[PDB]
Amino acid sequence: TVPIVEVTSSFNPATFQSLLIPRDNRPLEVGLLRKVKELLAEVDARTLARHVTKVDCLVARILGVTKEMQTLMGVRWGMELLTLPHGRQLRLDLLERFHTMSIMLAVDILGSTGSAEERAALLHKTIQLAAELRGTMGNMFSFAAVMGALDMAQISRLEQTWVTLRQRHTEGAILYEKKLKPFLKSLNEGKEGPPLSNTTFPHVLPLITLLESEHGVEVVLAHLEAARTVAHHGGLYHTNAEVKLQGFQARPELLEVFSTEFQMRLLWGSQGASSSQARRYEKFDKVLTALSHKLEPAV
Amino acid sequence: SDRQLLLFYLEQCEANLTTLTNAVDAFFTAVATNQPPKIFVAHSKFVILSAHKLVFIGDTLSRQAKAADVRSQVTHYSNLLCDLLRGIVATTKAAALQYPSPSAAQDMVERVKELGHSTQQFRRVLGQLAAALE
Repeated sequence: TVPIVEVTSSFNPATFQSLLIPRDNRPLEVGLLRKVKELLAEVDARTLARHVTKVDCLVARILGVTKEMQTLMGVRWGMELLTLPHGRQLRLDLLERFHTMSIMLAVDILGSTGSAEERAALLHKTIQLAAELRGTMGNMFSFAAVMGALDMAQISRLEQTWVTLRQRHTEGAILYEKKLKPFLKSLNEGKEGPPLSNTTFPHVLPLITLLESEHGVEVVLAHLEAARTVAHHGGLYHTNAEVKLQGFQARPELLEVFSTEFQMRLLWGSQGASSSQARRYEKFDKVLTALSHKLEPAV
Repeated sequence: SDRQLLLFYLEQCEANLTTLTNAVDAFFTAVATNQPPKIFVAHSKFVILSAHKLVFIGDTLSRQAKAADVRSQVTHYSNLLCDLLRGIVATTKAAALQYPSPSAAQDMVERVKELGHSTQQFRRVLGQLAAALE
């Protein structure tokens, strides 16, 4: 009776409709890739950050949570829900969101075919997005999804792009190598995380990856104990997030871009977006490495 | 509706108690066949993982629950499980560090053994509560 157990994913690509995504779309339609690149480009890294954080928090049930939602969950906050055994579907949804986002960001980058020099500038802006997510937004979720993009083999081998990032965007490149990267390495090794007082979406990827099935017995217990602080703090993250976004003036199209359903359809097309995640992900890993090689050949 | 809750989570606990019983079983065999830390440490992780699912359940119950007797009970058991899980990690470390050490292994084994006892008593107290509620 009382609380329920979500058995089906809360994302349904096949039923998503919009002006951007028409009924029977093809995967990676050029016009749409172009619009998405345009939409991302139109706006600075900070507003990019504000936008994803909003959506991130809605999906994770940090924001937009009714009492009727709470009753069905059995708990007040999605943060709490994802430690519980029935939080399984949430955990899986956040995992689709995470990797699918990283793909989106990576594709925009490999879609920047003008020159290593334009690409570097786009790479520099992706890093600015990750720095903003981490610092301004205190959103560890998309912060790590963005770093995830910057670290795919297919992106990190763009040597021309990285060298030129080092030449033209020297502050950026250092920030990435010397600040962001090693911060993320800590978070994942269960070391001290971000000040709870600026946090809006805590680091929960190690946890949800564990509970779905690398680490050593000691950090494993470190992520689990930490997750109790997290679950106990669902009301703090909601607060922070609501205060950090009071006065937020969202651009609809931008929200669409940062929506997982929009991404699944964009990336895999209707039909394709319904295939399994393993298959969707397998096939794209190849699509990336090919773009990457066309852009900067290995030979 | 504490009773609604207790029944729901008691049922949740119960679904995962099978996997825990299996993890613990696997742990004990590895130890009995004298497997190296590479192995039994792995099995420890699995045992600590499954059992932590219960700590989380207990925490939720410590938050929802309207009856204060029920909050006192489940806070206790959740806290007490986490201590055991630390004990398991410590004594497991010691087992590896001193491998091979029949006695260090026994300390590790006793801690898992108590874990089984406490999760049992915990499920039992969850049931005894939900029944006090009629």
